Amino acid sequence: LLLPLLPPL
Amino acid sequence: IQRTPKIQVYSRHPAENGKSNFLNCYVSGFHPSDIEVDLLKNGERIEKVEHSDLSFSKDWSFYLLYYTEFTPTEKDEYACRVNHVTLSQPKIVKWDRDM
Amino acid sequence: GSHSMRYFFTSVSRPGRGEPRFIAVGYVDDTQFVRFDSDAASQRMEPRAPWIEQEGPEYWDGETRKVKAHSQTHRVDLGTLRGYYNQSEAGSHTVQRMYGCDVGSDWRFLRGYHQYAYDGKDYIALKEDLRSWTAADMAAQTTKHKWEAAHVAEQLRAYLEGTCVEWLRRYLENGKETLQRTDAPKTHMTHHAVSDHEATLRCWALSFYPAEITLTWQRDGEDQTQDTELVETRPAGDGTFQKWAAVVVPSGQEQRYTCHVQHEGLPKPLTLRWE
Repeated sequence: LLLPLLPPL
Repeated sequence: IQRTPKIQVYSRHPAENGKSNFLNCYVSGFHPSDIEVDLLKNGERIEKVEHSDLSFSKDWSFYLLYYTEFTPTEKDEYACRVNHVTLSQPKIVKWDRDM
Repeated sequence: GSHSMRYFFTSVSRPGRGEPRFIAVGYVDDTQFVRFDSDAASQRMEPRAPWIEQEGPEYWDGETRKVKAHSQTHRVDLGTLRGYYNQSEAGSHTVQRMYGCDVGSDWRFLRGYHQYAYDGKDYIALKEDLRSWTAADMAAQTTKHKWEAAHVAEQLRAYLEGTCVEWLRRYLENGKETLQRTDAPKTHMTHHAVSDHEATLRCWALSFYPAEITLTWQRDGEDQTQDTELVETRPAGDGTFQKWAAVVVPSGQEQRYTCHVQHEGLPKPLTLRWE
């Protein structure tokens, strides 16, 4: 199951 | 960063003439990911070749498996031809049944 | 034994036209179970193992949404990094990301990871404590200060120690019949007369799972590395792996040499000898 949020750099 | 691919050419199963098999070209250790890989039969490009989804190792270098079904014979010669920005000319690695 | 779940992400910019190529792969131990390729027609997260097809449409809809959101993050990161490194818009560049978790043989959390690279070099990575960041250069240091202020590590830690472990367990149960089976190496030795006075012994390990394996040569019961060759472990294409190790020996002395195979699927190491 993937991360729900992937914050940008 | 530029890393030249390692190449292994091999069958999925111990090769026997006249018995269907899979011809593999495993390319690894390379960077960047843009790469051209063809499987050859007696010097000609084999058309129905599939490959794995791009993935990479802990040092960030990429690896791909290219493969096609084939039936080895005594006379047919098989090889993998790889081109990559690190290569001045395409590298051709012949299939050796013992490797 | 122990187990892991890992996601790998690659995004390659395409300056001549269009958006970056994005490829995501998901892997339980050495088994790929999902993929997304921005060049593919589905535009969906796709199954790559039978046991993940037990998941219903809410799973595929949500993972598809999330992997597309991952791809957009990588797209804007490529733009951010281009500016951080004052690079031109004419060149192609690459971001790579891996994250996931390990659990022990008791399925308890062991270790979480989240690492990021730009053009094949470390950029930023979560430390083993899952609280601080390793920034390789001053560009990554700018990201580190931004992610510290926003407490990104706390969010990733909640996932790596929580969500990740729980779903790895669920996958291990749904795929028990393969994910929890070890395939011991099928071993044999071949003999090749190089010249009149030397022969090559090649010790083969075939059709094994998982990929981790150790092949060693001994001469008279002592480890030998001189005049040996070990190939990288390689995929068979059917989910198992292959490896071989070879040693060059004086012709007629083959019997002094033994090949030793260690693998999780073996109750004890195997020893092979040419007779």
